[PDB]
Amino acid sequence: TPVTLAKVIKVLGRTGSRGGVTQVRVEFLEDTSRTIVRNVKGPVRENDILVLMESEREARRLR
Amino acid sequence: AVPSVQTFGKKKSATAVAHVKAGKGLIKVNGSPITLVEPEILRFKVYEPLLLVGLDKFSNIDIRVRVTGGGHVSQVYAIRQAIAKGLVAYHQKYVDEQSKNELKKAFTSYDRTLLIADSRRPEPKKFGGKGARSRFQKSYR
Amino acid sequence: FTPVVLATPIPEEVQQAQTEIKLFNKWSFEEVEVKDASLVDYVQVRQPIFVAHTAGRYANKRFRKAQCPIIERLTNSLMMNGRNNGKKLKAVRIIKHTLDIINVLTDQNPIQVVVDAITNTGPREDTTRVGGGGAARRQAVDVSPLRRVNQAIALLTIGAREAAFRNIKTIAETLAEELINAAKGSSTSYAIKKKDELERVAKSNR
Amino acid sequence: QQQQIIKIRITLTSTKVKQLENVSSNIVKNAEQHNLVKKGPVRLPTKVLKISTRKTPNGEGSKTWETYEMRIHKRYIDLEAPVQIVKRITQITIEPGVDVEVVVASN
Amino acid sequence: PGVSVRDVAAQDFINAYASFLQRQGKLEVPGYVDIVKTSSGNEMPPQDAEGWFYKRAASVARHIYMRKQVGVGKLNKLYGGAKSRGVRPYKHIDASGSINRKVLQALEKIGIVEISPKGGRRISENGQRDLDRIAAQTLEE
Amino acid sequence: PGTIVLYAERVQDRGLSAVAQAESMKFKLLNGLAIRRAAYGVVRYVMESGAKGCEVVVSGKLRAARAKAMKFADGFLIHS
Amino acid sequence: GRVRTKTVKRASKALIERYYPKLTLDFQTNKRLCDEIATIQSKRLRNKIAGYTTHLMKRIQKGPVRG
Amino acid sequence: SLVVQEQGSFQHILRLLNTNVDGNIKIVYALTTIKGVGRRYSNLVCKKADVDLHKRAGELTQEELERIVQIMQNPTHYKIPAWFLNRQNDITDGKDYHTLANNVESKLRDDLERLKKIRAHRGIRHFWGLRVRGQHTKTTGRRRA
Amino acid sequence: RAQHAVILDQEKYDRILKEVPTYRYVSVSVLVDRLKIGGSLARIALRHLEKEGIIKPISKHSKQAIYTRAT
RNA sequence: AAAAAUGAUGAA
RNA sequence: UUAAUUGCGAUAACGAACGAGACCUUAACCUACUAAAUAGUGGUGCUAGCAUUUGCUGGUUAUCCACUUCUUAGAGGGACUAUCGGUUUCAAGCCGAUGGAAGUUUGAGGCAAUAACAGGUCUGUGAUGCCCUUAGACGUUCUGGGCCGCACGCGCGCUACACUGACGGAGCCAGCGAGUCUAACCUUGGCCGAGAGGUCUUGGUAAUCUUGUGAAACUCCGUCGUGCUGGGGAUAGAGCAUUGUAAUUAUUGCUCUUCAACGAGGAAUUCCUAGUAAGCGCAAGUCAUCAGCUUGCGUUGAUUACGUCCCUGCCCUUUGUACACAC
Repeated sequence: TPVTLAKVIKVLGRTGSRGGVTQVRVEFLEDTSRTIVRNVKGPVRENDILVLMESEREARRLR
Repeated sequence: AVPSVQTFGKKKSATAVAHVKAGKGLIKVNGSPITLVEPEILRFKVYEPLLLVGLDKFSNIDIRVRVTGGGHVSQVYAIRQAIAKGLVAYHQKYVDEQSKNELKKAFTSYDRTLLIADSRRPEPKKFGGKGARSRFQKSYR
Repeated sequence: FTPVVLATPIPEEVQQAQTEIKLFNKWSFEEVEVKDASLVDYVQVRQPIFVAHTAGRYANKRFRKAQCPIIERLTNSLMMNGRNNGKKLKAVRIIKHTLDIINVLTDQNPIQVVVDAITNTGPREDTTRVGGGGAARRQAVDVSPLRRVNQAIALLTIGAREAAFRNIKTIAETLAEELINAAKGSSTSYAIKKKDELERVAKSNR
Repeated sequence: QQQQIIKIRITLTSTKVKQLENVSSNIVKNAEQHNLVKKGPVRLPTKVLKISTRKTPNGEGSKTWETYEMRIHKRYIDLEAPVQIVKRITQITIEPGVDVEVVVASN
Repeated sequence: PGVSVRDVAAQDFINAYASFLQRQGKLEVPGYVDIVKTSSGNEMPPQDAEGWFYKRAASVARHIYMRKQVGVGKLNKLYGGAKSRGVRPYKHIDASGSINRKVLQALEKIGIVEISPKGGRRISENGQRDLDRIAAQTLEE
Repeated sequence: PGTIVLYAERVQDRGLSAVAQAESMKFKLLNGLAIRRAAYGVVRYVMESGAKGCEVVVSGKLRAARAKAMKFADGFLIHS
Repeated sequence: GRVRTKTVKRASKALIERYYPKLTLDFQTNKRLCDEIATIQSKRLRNKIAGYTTHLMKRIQKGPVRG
Repeated sequence: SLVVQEQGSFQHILRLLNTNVDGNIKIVYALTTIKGVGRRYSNLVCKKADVDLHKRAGELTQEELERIVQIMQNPTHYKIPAWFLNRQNDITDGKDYHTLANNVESKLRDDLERLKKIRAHRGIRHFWGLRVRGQHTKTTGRRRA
Repeated sequence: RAQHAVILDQEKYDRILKEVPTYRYVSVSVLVDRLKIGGSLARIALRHLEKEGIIKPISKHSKQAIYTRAT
């Protein structure tokens, strides 16, 4: 089943030339010890749950 | 003589004045029953102060509301605030404030503007556009 | 329940509304639940309202609109053509009619059907423009839950409005068919096919 | 002849709140200091006279607009008193910028 | 109990009092009905060709009952709407005065309104009598 | 006749009246006095009269065909 | 932003250097005292001066303040 | 509700004043196909011919259709206000006329030719094809005027 | 260019009295697109059927009528 | 690490 | 760090000034003061109407007695980011919650430095230098015409492309104004008229009357039924009125008739972050008449984002310069 639930534990900052994307760190729900960094489109909070279609790509374009 | 209070509710520029007093259960708005308040899609807005706390504590009072100013929606909101605040004032003046606080918690938990008037006010229009913020269309060639 | 005898007569349908707060005195918010985790506490169906009209202040804080009732947010996005700005009375009438039509067409809770449509029509992945070069590019990113519910509501109402334009069908009927198709996944609904299109572009630009 | 009634009304119009309230207070205190039963100074709604005009004398530049306004404050005091003291209150409680006109009525 | 024409819905009362006048057939319609379009701001005559004058008479009677006294100019402003001015923006336009004046005269003939020395036409003894009985009938239909 | 009456009153602190200072300096310039001498005399008189600040601006073709502004100030002035 | 200007800062400093024993930690009575111990042209400026005086008094309670 | 089950006597598009009147549009708005009758004129003609307004033109019988034609062709003797007409107090005989289907363009040509023959300014402007009612011609009316 | 029956003959009427009792949701646009009839006949047909009681109303409104099957 | 040329004479 | 040359501070500078802020106006709170027939409310208070256990009303300081919740306006109060928690290297501050009418500088404005621009205005001025003209006048008046002319290009706009609608009936609610005897201004009411209008009176120099400006979007019920169709109302014909000395090159209004393009608009490009955008009308300016314009006012009231420096630009610092008319 290609749906991964990950919870935002930290908001890193804004990315994108126009600032539209947000760096976040999320930990997986199935195992609470595997954290990854993702790029998110809209407004995000800590503890927000994201849906990861794919769950291996590290986020590029950092600051 | 008869126990009574007078309150008011206020939306943008509408003002409703409610006379609440020891009575029978009469609820009137501009001399007409609250069941005929318009619009009917918003009639439950003025039903809310009754249903949240229950009619068993409206069954011994009569309220008469006179609303002026504003528009059709603002007058409905003014009416509901006037009714809720009239109930609160009557329970303040002739019943215990344990009951008053029960009423206030019920109202403020359901909706804040039942007791406190919305503080949003119109922004004056400025020269150079149709509104407070919007400007006339600007051309360069 | 021993209706109260009262000098201003209240009809029994309004008397029964004392028991619990009921949307249009027809549809209950109790047992309605978001069946898509990550969208709980962004689809707010926990505090009941009698009607999808309240003059609430959800614009003065960043995330304040997440507590706005989801039926009211759906109503608010119906007030959108330029000729329909304002007209919340019209939008609320449309919402009431489409909820009735949903309950007649499918014997489920209309609020639950709306919630399922919103949870099913929010894109999980999207793309953003990147590259100050000559040829720009799209880079895949993920979508926040608030943006997911925002864009789900936008797609549902935009598809209903575009399908109601210039045809015999009423806007309430078209919105009912849109919500009913989206609540199960049909790919005949504008919102579902736009969500799949965005997710497929995001995968292609991954 | 024996302390006749008049039902007099004094009205006060000005563009200066301080001096207007000064003369109004002088009239009022004269009423109390002649132990006179009255209807206190009723203050009318303020009249804001607006003139909105372009700032430029020609028609060049950004289209900027000024709004000037006069402000008219009016009060009236109802009284009933003998002639010998209504006249002295006519000849006193006056100063520039406040105009006073006095009307006999039955109100 | 106590019934006045404020406990009944506006349109309900209007349609019932209009049907009453339709059965009674005493209003003495002016004669130029079905050629006029009821307002300079209107585009078409009333669609209910055989009952629009009775609808108007019922509306005017209820309006007079609600207010103290009302004249022809106020009926013209009340029933006037906005006028489509082609490629110009809309504006409010007063309704046709002859129709309202003859409605008022017809109600004077049937004894519903009188001369109201302070104003225009006001409600009568018998006007209150019949409008209140018909309102009671509409409530306990 | 008999309902209009005029009195003339002497102005205390003449050095604090901008109208009177501007009229006096106008007459000084009309008598052929130099702009700097006149402007500084006005500023000195105003400051000796007790003013917190004073300012004199002279604008126009002061010297040549091309116009310019000369500005003479003393003390402190507020603007807003 | 809510940064106090040098007018408020210096007035509060002078008030504390003159009237520390009279001043307290409560804004209401500090506001009341500012009218008698100083002449402030506006009520808004007096409120700002009193609230920065009480903020500095709260700072002084938990150790000394430079200046 | 006027639920009707009428037998196979329905008539489609029909000819009044050598004009093609449709038989599927309601009588009032179907008559407006004829040049010289508008929505007001059609409403008044139908309501003075005493036909049911909630009827399609196709189920009107021929005798009430001819009553409609007579009322339209000679309106002034059917209690019509006359201020309701198309050509009142004309320049030739001073009679109150209502110009109809094929006569509208011919009477328009008559007015045009009268103005052009007398060489009035409005007729000259018509001869040029420009606007005649005093409108500005600098910017608008370019693609055809 | 849609063609809709503006006059009701026997076949269309019997098709109404048979198909309409089956429809679970019934309205003006439903009759107009599933029976090839104008909105005016659609409104008349809804008003006709309600009086006998083979469709019943949930919500009667101008510009939107809500009917279901009788039971 | 995409592309981006030019701007008449005199003139406190 | 702040919106801020706003502060904490650092310090060959010390102490100051302008600007910012402070200030003023306006909007929101006050069941606390002082009142009010030019604002209201109550009194089986007076009188009278309708319907029957009493509700809705009509006249009420000029037919009375009380009161100030609503309205008004003087004096004041109120917020100071208050309290609590977190965070910064203490600090300046910042974030969140609570309480509160109000917690973006509470919202919006007014005012606003130095130095400039060959920016606009000589067509506002009996502000004005110089030049020109000055009786066949470029002075000042009268009549008529023009400024509006039409192969075409551009800017601001109005009306639309419809069913989230058009039309009909009914419902039925604002705020900001303005108004005449130095004369014909705002006009209720009655009568006539299909309308536009006419006519007899009336009130108002105005919280008093127009006016509750019964505005329009809007709501309900009905007709229409996806058809350039009852969408849209351009163009044109005929007639009736009003303003004015004069309406033709249609002043405008009204009635009937004709019923064009337009089915949402290429490249492009504007404005906007909450009672805001947008929809909707109203008053004032202009004004004899003419508002598709503007200045304000209220009615209905979203979506989206609380960010960035990609584009267009702004501020400060460092740096390079063959620029200084300043890329």
